[PDB]
Amino acid sequence: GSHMYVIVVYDVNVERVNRVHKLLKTYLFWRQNSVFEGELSKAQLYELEMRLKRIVKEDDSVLIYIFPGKNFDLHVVGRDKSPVEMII
Amino acid sequence: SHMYVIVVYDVNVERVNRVHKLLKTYLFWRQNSVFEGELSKAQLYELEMRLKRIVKEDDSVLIYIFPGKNFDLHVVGRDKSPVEMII
Repeated sequence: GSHMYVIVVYDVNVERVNRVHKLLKTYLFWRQNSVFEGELSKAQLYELEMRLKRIVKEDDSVLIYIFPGKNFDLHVVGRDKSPVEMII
Repeated sequence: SHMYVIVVYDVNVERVNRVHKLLKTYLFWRQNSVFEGELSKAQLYELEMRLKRIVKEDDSVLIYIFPGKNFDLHVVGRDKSPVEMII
């Protein structure tokens, strides 16, 4: 299967925040506050988008950035909630 | 020497206007708290330094640095950026 990398930023109303967050945790890695990322197949990306589309209503927003692969660096300014691992 | 960046901020309302105004000088506001655009490394280092002197107290700015603009964006829900006529 052809594979992509995605970065998802959502902006949804507070009544819907738990349904969007639980749905995104099934497919993707929780980075921080409202940002999810990870590898997805194309059937899985279309399934996530369809299930997101049935949740979002009424000026809710989900940004899905679709990449051919994981060729990036991430730098965090401020609080990094992601735990630090020991690399020898 | 040149990169594409995607910036997502999570800042308290006391400092939010200062983070938004600074990111608007360097980058394009996509929508809600996401900025993106091209930057040189001198500009990315300067933006990050000025961001570091603003954030306090569990404020967070995610800066994703890419070698170029090789991606698509799909939006679910409200698209704030207007759609243009391409003929």
